[PDB]
Amino acid sequence: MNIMLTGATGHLGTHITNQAIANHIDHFHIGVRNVEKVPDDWRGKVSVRQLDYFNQESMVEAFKGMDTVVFIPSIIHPSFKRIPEVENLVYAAKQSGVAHIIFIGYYADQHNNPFHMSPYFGYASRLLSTSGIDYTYVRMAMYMDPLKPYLPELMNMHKLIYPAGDGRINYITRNDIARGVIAIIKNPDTWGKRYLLSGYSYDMKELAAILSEASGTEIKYEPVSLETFAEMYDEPKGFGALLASMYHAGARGLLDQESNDFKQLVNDQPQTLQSFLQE
Amino acid sequence: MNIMLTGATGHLGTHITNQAIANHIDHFHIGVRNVEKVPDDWRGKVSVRQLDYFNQESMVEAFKGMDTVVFIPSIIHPSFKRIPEVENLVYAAKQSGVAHIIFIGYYADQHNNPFHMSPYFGYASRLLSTSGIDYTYVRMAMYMDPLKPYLPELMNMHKLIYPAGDGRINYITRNDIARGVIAIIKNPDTWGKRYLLSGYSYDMKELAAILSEASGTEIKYEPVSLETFAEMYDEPKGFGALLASMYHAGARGLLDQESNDFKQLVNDQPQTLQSFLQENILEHHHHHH
Ligand SMILES: [Mg+2]
Ligand SMILES: [Mg+2]
Repeated sequence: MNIMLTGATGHLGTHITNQAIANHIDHFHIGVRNVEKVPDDWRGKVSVRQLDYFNQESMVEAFKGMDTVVFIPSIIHPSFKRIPEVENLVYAAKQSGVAHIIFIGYYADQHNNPFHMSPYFGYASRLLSTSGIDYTYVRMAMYMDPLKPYLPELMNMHKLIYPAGDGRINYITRNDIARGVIAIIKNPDTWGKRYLLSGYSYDMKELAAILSEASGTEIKYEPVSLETFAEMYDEPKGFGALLASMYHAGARGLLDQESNDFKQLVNDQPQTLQSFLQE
Repeated sequence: MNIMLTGATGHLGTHITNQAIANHIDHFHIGVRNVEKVPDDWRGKVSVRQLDYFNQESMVEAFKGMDTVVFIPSIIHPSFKRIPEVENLVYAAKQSGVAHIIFIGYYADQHNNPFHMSPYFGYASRLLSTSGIDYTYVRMAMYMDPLKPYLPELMNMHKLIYPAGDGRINYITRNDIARGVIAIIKNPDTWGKRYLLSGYSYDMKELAAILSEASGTEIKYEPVSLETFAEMYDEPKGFGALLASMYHAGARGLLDQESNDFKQLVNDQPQTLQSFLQENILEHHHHHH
């Protein structure tokens, strides 16, 4: 069974690829926009194919002979600019006879979720449904990973300023999301179902406490306005409002989502934020 | 408070506009692609502006001075081709200062709904949410109206062929959808909420029985394959599979959706299919002199 992982060199893709190599998964292929940008450590361990998300032809060719495609959305924004990649995914899958698609989606996708990328995720799930192709839709919670590099700034401000009100947000590490996806890949009896890979939920007060003990510095939750947040983090342009909208969704309580899918798939509990930061 | 209804000359739009005129709604404007298709009786009762959904500046211009926009989606397909519609709606609403948007969406919009236009409706709802503009999302069930002009063919085959399996599909007249929309427009206290305008759910067996006693001819439910249905109704190109996907969603039980919103909004019961067809004696293919 030929597996094709797109966006393999991105953050999540790197975790999935390294785990697939470590587990010696057979017939594993990766797609990258420019083949020269493949880690030397992967050379000879995985099959490489050129694949550009915004070049329909490249995806049609990259999918030839593939049985299962694991698709990782890009970071392009806003939703209108990202939509073409999912259109290309479905077009290429149909053209090249792909039998199964594992789509990695984000959990901020409700009909009333204000996160700027929610339209893309709502559209993707539905487009897959209309395609007639078997698909496993894996929704993931918010990445824990970004918190580590953010510590320096947090310790400096001595304040957690996410405009998330009193909402509870569920977090999970990329490593764990990857463990779930690999488990799905290895067991076809899990295909065709909808999953939510969640870790643990924390309100911002509890988050600040976890960050405080981890950094040994005192960090208190003192949220700034949505406008102030967007304005001080608007880089690149338009990113500010988008990031703010994500926490705004949390304030509305739309990010307090949990399931035991991780445990049922990996037969283990997700790594806690304390363990992650301590690591 | 200036109200603007887009796509006013369409089937549903005509119902809404005539009802708005009957209810004496003032400050009522309409946005149409072809002003020459506007009924003469509408002259002096509503203000007419020309609009092209797929031309951003056309939408921006049409929305200048408007406070509430009631948007009726086009029939363009597939989803990727219709999307620009909602993008322009939001862009123009912001640019021209529209304070509220009443969006008329279709109920075949769940995350797992196979209907070809589900991506568009899922995208539209979410885009409105991300816009920051106040809005009222009105979802409608399946139109009963198309059944009348279709009877002739059904009578000929003596069979209802919708590939909907044993699923139940909720139906409602355009007249009733319009009454619900008008009720919302007239009372701003109903704004900002999500509504479902439903009528009655019928499995295909009951639908056939209704059409049979209404037509006077025997019509049994003998559904054809999804491929066959798309083939005998593929006009324009692509529409065939789209129509089939709609009934396929019904086969999965995704179209049996009901709510009490119509009754709570209009303070009345929706019109049944039997009543709708009984509106006028059906034209028989034979003479009765
Ligand atoms: Mg590159
Ligand atoms: Mg299959």
